[PDB]
Amino acid sequence: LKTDIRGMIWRYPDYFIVGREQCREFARAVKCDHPAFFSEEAAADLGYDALVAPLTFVTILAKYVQLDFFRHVDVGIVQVDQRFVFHKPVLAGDKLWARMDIHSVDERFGADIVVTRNLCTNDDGELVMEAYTTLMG
Amino acid sequence: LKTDIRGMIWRYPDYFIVGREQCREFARAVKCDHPAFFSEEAAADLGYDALVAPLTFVTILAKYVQLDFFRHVDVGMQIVQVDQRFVFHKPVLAGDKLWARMDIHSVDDIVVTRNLCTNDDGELVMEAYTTLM
Amino acid sequence: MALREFSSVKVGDQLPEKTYPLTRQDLVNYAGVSGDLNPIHWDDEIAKVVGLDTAIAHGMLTMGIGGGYVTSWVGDPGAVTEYNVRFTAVVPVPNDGKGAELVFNGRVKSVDPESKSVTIALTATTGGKKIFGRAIASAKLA
Amino acid sequence: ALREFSSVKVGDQLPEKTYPLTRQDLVNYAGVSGDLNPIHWDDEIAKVVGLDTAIAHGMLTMGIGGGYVTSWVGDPGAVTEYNVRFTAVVPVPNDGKGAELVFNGRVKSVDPESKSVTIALTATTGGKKIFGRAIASAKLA
Repeated sequence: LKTDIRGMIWRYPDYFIVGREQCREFARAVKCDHPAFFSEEAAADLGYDALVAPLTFVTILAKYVQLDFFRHVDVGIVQVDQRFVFHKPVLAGDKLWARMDIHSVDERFGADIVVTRNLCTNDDGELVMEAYTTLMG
Repeated sequence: LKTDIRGMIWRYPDYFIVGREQCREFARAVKCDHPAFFSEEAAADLGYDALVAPLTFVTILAKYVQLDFFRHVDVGMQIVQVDQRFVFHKPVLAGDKLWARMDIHSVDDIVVTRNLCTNDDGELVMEAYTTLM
Repeated sequence: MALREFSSVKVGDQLPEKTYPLTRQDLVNYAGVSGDLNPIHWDDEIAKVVGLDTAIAHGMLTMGIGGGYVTSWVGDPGAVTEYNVRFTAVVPVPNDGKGAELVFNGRVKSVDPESKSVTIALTATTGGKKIFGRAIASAKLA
Repeated sequence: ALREFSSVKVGDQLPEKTYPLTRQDLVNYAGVSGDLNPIHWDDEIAKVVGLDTAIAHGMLTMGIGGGYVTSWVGDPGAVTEYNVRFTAVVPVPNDGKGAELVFNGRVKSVDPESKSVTIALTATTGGKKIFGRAIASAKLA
């Protein structure tokens, strides 16, 4: 492991705005075609007052935080698992605060196994999403 | 030419939001290092209440409109962009809501499009001229 | 396209199959959009140093595509409550003017009437070989 | 901070700056910008149209110039116009090294009535100019 990181909580010192045009480009980049990804009328028809972000969009925020962490703690990679839990829908215009916890550290057969948990909260402090990434050594 | 398009106006049917994180990524993609591109604190030192967009950022908008136009009126007979111009009447900051309006400014082949960009109050924030060959 | 009615879905129902094309250009676009600029997704020679035949699609790109897939069947991106994927296989994307094709399928694995939730287990293959291990999505229907 | 108007004289030269440019930068710019034209990332397509190697996007090099100009001004928000004519391509070999763009600039005119200055810019790669007329203006403090 090189450095014992178990149970470290890493608060990301910046907020993240889920950007409208960027979402639409991300959506087209992963070949989504649902009109709630692109139109405010279509999203309004489903009850939302902004567009819905592509369901993997917050991977960008998740890795902003992960890289900030590895830049600040030495450990010395393939991603084997990805999990998203949507407690609220994440829309264009949302302001998100990120917090990464070290969920698990192993070293089965060969190299190291770290499970990061990226917590996303909004300006009111309610939980909008959790993202679990499993990295391997 | 082929049909003469001088003075055709193409109104872009959507608005455009200047996105914070995208500006930041665009800025880094073209190797800016002024902190007002990345930090709202740095922008506050210069008088702005959000971070400033990279000076070529609206190229994204300009080509949403141009491709929308050129996809819908194919004329003429490999097209190269030989000139690009930006005129800033107001600062363009993250969070700004912009409306695009392209006219065909001049034709010789050499066509110059002019994109007028206004905000929700209708004031003109910037003009962008691109010359294609 | 509206939110699928819960009362219409039974365990064992199969989703319509959908095939998606992907070319090297898609890989190049995704690199810049996502920020993952790792050259194994766009430089064939780097692929060879680490033992691959050709550049490969990003794992998160193929997962992202699955998200589009699941949302069209559900009828509302806002309704999805979970999406979990294990990455078991690489997806080669040759720079040959055609590229590769990913075929997505799914089966309803569980329902819970108290929450009106459904859980789908998905499979995605390329040239017949599965690219996911555990792969599930859930949503709350109307 | 914003450069003082009173400190600038016609003829002042900006500091020279060299920027490296790699193939990774071009692929990044393609997705960021949405311009996925393969002449900027596929050598074989580039050769088909008579080039030695994939080339940087014109707007990528203009984008770099904007950063260049903003560092001298001291405030991107102060820039009032930025106009660049594209005369040459910038080859970016995928050889682990890439290309270098060298930016220079000179103050051409000042206007005390508006506190405006106009810079003439030049950009080269291997000593050959890639822009024609290339100017930026800004309102100084």
